[PDB]
Amino acid sequence: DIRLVKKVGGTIDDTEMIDGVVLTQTAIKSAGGPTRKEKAKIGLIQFQ
Amino acid sequence: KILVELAQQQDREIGDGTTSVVIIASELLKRANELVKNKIHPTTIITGFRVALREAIRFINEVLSTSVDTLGKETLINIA
Amino acid sequence: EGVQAFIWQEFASALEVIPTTLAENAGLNSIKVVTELRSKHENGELND
Repeated sequence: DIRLVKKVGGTIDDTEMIDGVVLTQTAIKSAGGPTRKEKAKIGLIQFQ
Repeated sequence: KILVELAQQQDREIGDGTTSVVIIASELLKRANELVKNKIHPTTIITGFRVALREAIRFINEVLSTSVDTLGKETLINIA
Repeated sequence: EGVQAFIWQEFASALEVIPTTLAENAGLNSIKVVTELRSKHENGELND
C-alpha cells in the first residue's frame, strides 16, 4: 500500500510524506486550468 | 555518462555554468585516483570529503560577501 | 563427540568470515579482532 513517486530535481533531504494522493501523469492542459479547487470531490471514471 | 548528466540537473537548479562551472567536476577525479592506488580505502577518502564538504558550506559563508550597500544597478550590471 | 564433533565446529567457524570481511574493508586485522572476541564473549557478555 506504500506508494513511491519519483520527481526530478531537488535533494533527498526534502523528501517527505505527502498528505494526499500523488499521480505520475496529469491533464493534457490544453485549454483548461482547474488547478487549485477548494472543496472538491475526487471521482474515478473507468469507462472511456 | 554520469558527469554528462550533471549539466541537465545543474541548469534546472542554477541555469548556467556549462561554459565555466561544469569544469569543476573534472579535476575531482584527478587527485582522487592517486590516493586510492596505494593504501587508504576510498571510504575513508570519501568520508574525509563528506566532513570537509559539510564545513565547506560554512567556509564559503565566512568569505561570503552579501549584496547590499551598492550604488545603483552596479551589482546587477556586474552580475550581467 | 561422534563424527559431527569436528563437523559442527567447522560450521560454527564458517560464520567467522562475516566479521573478517568487515575488517578487510575497514582496514582492521583479522586475528586482532578474533583474538579479542574470544576474550570479549567471555567478558563483554553479548551486547558489547
